[PDB]
Amino acid sequence: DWSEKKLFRKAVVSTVFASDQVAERLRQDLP
Amino acid sequence: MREIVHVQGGQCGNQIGAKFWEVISDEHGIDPTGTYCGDSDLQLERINVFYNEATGGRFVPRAILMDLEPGTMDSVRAGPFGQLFRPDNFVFGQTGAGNNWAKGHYTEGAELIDSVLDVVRKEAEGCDCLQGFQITHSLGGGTGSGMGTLLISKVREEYPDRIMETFSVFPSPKVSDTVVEPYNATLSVHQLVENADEVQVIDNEALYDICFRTLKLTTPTYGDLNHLVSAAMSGVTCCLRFPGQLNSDLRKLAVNLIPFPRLHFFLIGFAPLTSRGSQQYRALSVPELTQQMFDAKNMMCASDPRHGRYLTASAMFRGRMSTKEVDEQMLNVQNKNSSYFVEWIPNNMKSSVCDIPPKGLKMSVTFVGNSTAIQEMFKRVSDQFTAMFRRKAFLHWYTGEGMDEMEFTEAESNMNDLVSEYQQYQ
Amino acid sequence: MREIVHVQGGQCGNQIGAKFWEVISDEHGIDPTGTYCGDSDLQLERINVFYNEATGGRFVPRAILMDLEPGTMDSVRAGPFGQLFRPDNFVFGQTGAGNNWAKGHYTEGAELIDSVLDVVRKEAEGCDCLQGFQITHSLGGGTGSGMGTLLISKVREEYPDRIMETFSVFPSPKVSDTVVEPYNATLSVHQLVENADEVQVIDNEALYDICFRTLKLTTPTYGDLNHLVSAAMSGVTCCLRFPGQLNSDLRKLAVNLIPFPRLHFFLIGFAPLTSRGSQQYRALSVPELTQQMFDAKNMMCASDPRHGRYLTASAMFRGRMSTKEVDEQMLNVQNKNSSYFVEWIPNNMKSSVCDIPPKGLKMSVTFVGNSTAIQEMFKRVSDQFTAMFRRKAFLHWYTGEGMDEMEFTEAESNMNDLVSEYQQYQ
Amino acid sequence: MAIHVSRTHREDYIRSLTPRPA
Amino acid sequence: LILFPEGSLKNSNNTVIPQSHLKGKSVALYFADGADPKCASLLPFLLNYYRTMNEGGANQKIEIIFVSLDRDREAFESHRAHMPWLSIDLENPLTEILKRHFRVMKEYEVPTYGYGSRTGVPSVIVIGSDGREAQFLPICSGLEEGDRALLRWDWRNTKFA
Amino acid sequence: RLDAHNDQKLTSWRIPHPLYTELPQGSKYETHYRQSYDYEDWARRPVR
Amino acid sequence: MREVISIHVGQAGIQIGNACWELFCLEHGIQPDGQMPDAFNTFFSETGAGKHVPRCVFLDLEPTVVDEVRTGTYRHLFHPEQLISGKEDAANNFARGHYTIGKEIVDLSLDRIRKLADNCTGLQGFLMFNAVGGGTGSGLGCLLLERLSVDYGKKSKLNFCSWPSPQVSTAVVEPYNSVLSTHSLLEHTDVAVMLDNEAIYDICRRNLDIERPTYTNLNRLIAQVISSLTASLRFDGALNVDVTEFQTNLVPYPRIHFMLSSYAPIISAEKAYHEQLSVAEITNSAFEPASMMAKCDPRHGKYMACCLMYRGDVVPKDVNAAVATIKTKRTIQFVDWCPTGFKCGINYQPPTVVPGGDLAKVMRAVCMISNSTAIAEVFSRMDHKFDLMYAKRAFVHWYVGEGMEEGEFSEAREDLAALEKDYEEVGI
Amino acid sequence: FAQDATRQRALQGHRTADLLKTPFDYDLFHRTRLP
Ligand SMILES: Nc1nc2c(ncn2[C@@H]2O[C@H](COP(=O)(O)OP(=O)(O)OP(=O)(O)O)[C@@H](O)[C@H]2O)c(=O)[nH]1
Ligand SMILES: Nc1nc2c(ncn2[C@@H]2O[C@H](COP(=O)(O)OP(=O)(O)O)[C@@H](O)[C@H]2O)c(=O)[nH]1
Ligand SMILES: Nc1nc2c(ncn2[C@@H]2O[C@H](COP(=O)(O)OP(=O)(O)O)[C@@H](O)[C@H]2O)c(=O)[nH]1
Ligand SMILES: [Mg+2]
Repeated sequence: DWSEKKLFRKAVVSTVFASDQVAERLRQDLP
Repeated sequence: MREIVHVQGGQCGNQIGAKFWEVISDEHGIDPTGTYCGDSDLQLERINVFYNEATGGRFVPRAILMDLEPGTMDSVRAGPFGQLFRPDNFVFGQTGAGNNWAKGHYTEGAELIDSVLDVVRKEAEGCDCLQGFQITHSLGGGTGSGMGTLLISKVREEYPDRIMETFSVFPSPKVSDTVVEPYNATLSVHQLVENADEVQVIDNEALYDICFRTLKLTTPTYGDLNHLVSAAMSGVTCCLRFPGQLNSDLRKLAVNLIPFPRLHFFLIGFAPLTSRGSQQYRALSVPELTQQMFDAKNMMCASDPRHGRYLTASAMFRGRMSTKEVDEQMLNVQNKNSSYFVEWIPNNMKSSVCDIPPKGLKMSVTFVGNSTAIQEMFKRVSDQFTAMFRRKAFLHWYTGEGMDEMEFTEAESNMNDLVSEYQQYQ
Repeated sequence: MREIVHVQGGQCGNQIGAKFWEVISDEHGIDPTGTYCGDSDLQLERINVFYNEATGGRFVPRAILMDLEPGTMDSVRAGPFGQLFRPDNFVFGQTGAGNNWAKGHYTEGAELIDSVLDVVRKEAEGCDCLQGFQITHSLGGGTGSGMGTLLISKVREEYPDRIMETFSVFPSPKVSDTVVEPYNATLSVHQLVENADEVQVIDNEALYDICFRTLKLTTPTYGDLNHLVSAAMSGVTCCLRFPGQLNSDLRKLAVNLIPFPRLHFFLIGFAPLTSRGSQQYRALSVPELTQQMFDAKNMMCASDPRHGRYLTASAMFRGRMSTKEVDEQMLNVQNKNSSYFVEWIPNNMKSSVCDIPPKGLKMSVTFVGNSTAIQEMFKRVSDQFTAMFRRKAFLHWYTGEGMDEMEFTEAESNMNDLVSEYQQYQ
Repeated sequence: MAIHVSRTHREDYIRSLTPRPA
Repeated sequence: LILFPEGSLKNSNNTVIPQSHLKGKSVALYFADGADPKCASLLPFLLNYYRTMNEGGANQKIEIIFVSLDRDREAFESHRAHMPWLSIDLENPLTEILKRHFRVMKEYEVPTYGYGSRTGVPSVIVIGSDGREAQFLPICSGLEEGDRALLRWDWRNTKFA
Repeated sequence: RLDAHNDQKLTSWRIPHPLYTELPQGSKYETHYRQSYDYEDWARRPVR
Repeated sequence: MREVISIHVGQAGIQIGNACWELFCLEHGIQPDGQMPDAFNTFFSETGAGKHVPRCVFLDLEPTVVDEVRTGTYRHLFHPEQLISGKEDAANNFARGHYTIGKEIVDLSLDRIRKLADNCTGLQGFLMFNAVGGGTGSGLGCLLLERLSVDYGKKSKLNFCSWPSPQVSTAVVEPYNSVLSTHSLLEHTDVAVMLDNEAIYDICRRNLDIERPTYTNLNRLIAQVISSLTASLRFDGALNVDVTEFQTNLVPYPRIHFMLSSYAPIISAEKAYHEQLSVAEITNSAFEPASMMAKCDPRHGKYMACCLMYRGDVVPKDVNAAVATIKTKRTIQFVDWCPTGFKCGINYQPPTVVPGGDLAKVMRAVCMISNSTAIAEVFSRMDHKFDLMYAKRAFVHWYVGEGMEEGEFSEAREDLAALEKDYEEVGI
Repeated sequence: FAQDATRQRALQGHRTADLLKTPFDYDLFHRTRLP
């Protein structure tokens, strides 16, 4: 190996932390 | 100006703090690369409270992301609004707490708290004058309670005069993952009661309750729950960064609510919170906002308000409104609800106004409340703690790394001292 | 008449000098052929500090490449920025030291000292007079220490009133090649403490620790370590070759740091030092540069300054900065680290500002400071010596070349006298 | 005594740049 | 002399004004880039400075002429919409005349000409009548007093007279 | 490539391939005395 | 006729006068090539037709800053022979600047002094600009003054010493340089003006409200306060005060000639839009502890004698009203051995400003010049600074190796102690 | 001898020169002095 430190892995942020929903429900994004 | 140093402790703290940095970044118009948009004076004139200039026109959050397992913050960088944080500010663990208070506090947290303090004083000393340290963590998880509260205690002796505000999320009775729930909760509160100026309590079952009964939300996710807490997490700090006709600061809330120093545990709430079919049908005004304010189902803490007396309470409004409809709506709720308010204090209500509403909302408010009816969570945590303690269950994972038997006993002695102190103020 | 004559001592001195001459040739805009470039008049404005004219408009370095084995001197000649030196400056050794002090100092020393002084005279009275010399050497090998310090031992009485600036690479605590490490270390110190005007310690495992935890490179080659040290003395002599509103010389550092003539062992910092993700996210300013500079992990001598007292210190700045942020962040460090300094000197540290920075640097500091924290290595060399001298082992390689008992015992007698010397200044 | 270019200011240089511009 | 041509100045509402329009007004050139993070942090403060001091005024006191460092017509008009005052069109000859005149360019130096310093993005150069630098407002300089150096504007003695 | 936090300066040495084309040499001076006291054109003059 | 010779030693001295002679040529309107596009003769001599040569000499032992002025902007007005380059720096040593390497420069500098003073009769004074903490500023700074008292023993050697701050000193052997040069500076100067670094740092933060000064911003203020001192020399005024008069009304005993200064207004352009620059308030604004040049609190001191000279269109009527205002004030408690304590100098010339510097303009500039008994504390902190370093003879092997024998460290202790007690016995 | 590009630039320390540079817009110098 020769490159810089890999600090963080690939990370698929699935629906467990993919918030939305209450995002528009609190930000008043209209019907 | 005055600086707030955020620390995200544990897996819970990292996730709820990441949503806090997202809800404050769009609040300040910050591009997720780090730049600015929105062309307004009033936003960036006080942005140093949570951000630092990085000699390139980008604003780095003053956030200390940490826990003992690298698998948590590896996901928040790849998520949105994650590359704003400084990578060297991230401090890692390698072994991870085994879901316990003791391997957090004593064994694997002592050699990491040296580097944690160094990056805290990296941020604290670099400014002229600092307001307080703000820490989001959980009182049910291993690294969120073990050396999370050790970080709370150890920063006190160097910085005792700045305010010490923390958000703590407690285990839930009806849904019990994280199998050692009361051992982490009881044995962290007895240390968090004397080394923290102000602690706000959150229960996950209450955050679930606001999803079903109020929002009519079908499937609530963990990231959604972190946005519920992030709404009043930014609402408690609106006037710290934005102007107002009646100001509010973190020391303003601390001095004006708790009458006694050992009592520093609060409820919280956020209004308005509408549902899918009730945006354009529900009025948004101060008289209705106070009725949703003092709603038992509105509370994000599962300690019941109407089973006891409100010692004090606070309602910090947000937006453009008339401030004496803020005032008289505090008056009349004390008028109709006399038994729900404590009798040896007239005018339990403190109110203030931040002039900047949250985006898209004309008007909002946050609750910083102080009830003596927080006992139903205290005795419920305490009696499962004594349930597993009298039969000596799951003690081998705790006492095998240099703990005496008397720390649990004095943790319970502090625990029922809190119960007895609060019960005699009925 | 302001010249510093460089001397390359041993294999370690050849690579650390070849990298140093490269980072000052392109600092001064110099072709490896020898012509002048660089689009700024400052670079030839002070060019005779390290160079001389080659009677064709060409610039030749004023350095003496010296080693006992021609392989490493062929390697720096075939490498880039190696054709700058005139071929007569190189002096060749054939036999090569067997990593022995007695071999380099006594046996084949006398057959090469007659030549290596004849080449350093002709550079010295090439001008009417100068201020002194700089050398680069190591304490681990045979040719890097033996006539590396014997060259000092003859020029000391040749030019008595001239600064004798020496870069010594000390043997590492945790790792050790060339198994007779303390035999070359103690037997060089016991005459370098009175024949060298000003000495700097360069620790190998300190350098790897810097390049792993604050520079975040994974597999540091010795060339990578060479560049990190080459930037250290590019700064300490930068004001000799470049203007500033606070002028400073190497004699200026010598009088401001050396209280007493025996004690002149100096620790070195170079800042700023970040990784690829941290360059963009970190501010570049004086208050953060100095506060990062006063850290143990920046220091390229890894004797912990927390376990000692800074008797005095010095910071030379490089870039377009003012002077008072050098000043009141000096005193801010002074009162914050009140017990980390020495009490009978208030305002312990001297400072300097130089106008030009290194290439692509905003503000940089070289930190030449005299601390008593350095005993953790000098008692470490002393008790590693007495572990092998008591058992007599690995010393019959030295007896037949001129070593005897009373010069050996004089070595630790000068050693522990200096160890106990610093303890009583505490 | 080494002699440098007139753009290097060692010894007399104000009265050396003006007679011979180098 | 005539610093600008007849069809060079360019303000809001999409109309041209001549050079005698700047008579008796404090005139300043805004060397700035659309996507530059310095400019994102600084443009709202110029917007308020332009707001309060001449709106609460007896006569017109300040004009700022944006002179652009951008890369595209579409990127030029997008930054244009967020800004009301005077400006100069990017692809006239004028931008690269006042660029070398006031030493304000963006490390593209050697591929064009062999001079030295650049003093680039961002900068405001309040100027006199004859194209002279009147005084420097130090956002990014040796002072590096960003976001506050607007208070160092000397508006009484710098007039386009 | 300015906007993506340009990290190398070798693009300025592409044009001077002999580095003796009379264009860049003697073009700048970076001392604090010219930061405070230096004006339009009375800095580089011949002596009469 | 009328002339004054300005001498600069040390790096502080060369760049202070680099701002002084900039402000002087800005006053007379001469282009800084030496050409103008009879009142300037006190600072400049006429050499030929329209060519102005300064009456300044530049001295140091380290050539990196004399050659920076030579190659700088002022290459032709500053004729190339007024500047002197040294061999090597004194390196923060009085002993090096005075004994070893100062002998090769003092011979050339004094050969300049009597060939610059023999040009015309009526020599009036010397403006010695030195840094006490620096090695060549106090070394060659000292060595020039006893030699100037031998040949020109009946003339005035006025001095400008930058005293160090209690906290900001930027050198370790700095208090060793201050103690050992003040005694030898004492009976060889006749007027001493002590400034400070941190004092003017506090001024630039407070009333000129830059967060970010540097040494050249220090040099704008000191060049202004010297220029106001020399305002009645070059140009015309109602009550003109000359060099032979600053000592006439400040020094009561030959020992007590150390003395503070200040300046008012020190303001920005936004700081002049909104307030009186009236005579009745500028004197008040120049007397507070947050205004002088030495951060020396006079509230526990006692004012003794003071010149208060003005420049601009100003009338001595409201000057007289402002004088009675100060005398009726109880906080500024004057001494009892002189009920009179003032001079009010006055001059008609408008206060010049540098275009580019942050010091905005005004039609009244006031330099406060004051002798006071408050000097006892600023030298007492200087005394216990030396006593703590001299406990086990620290940093003394450098000085005794240069040839300065052990023993003349020690009378410098009781000579400054004798000076310190002089402030108590004059204030009783 | 494995004379590849990454091997040669590692031993020559070209990577340490890359990280020791400051990656933003660099040379600022304005003359505040007015005629
Ligand atoms: N007031 C003022 N003081 C200065 C200035 N520059 C340097 N000094 C003071 O000068 C003292 C040290 O002397 P230097 O000017 O640094 O150097 P020097 O006078 O040439 O003497 P050496 O140190 O031997 O070189 C410091 O303690 C500073 O306080 C300046 O621009 N203004
Ligand atoms: N608010 C919130 N609570 C969570 C989250 N993840 C887990 N929890 C709750 O907290 C408990 C997990 O403990 P945790 O503090 O994450 O353990 P840790 O890994 O040692 O920090 C579970 O019982 C969950 O109910 C989250 O993202 N947000
Ligand atoms: N030049 C160089 N020195 C090293 C390296 N690794 C370690 N060192 C240090 O260099 C010393 C080796 O001695 P050296 O001077 O090279 O032997 P000599 O040439 O016979 O005098 C040891 O004490 C090591 O601490 C490397 O890769 N190159
Ligand atoms: Mg000099």
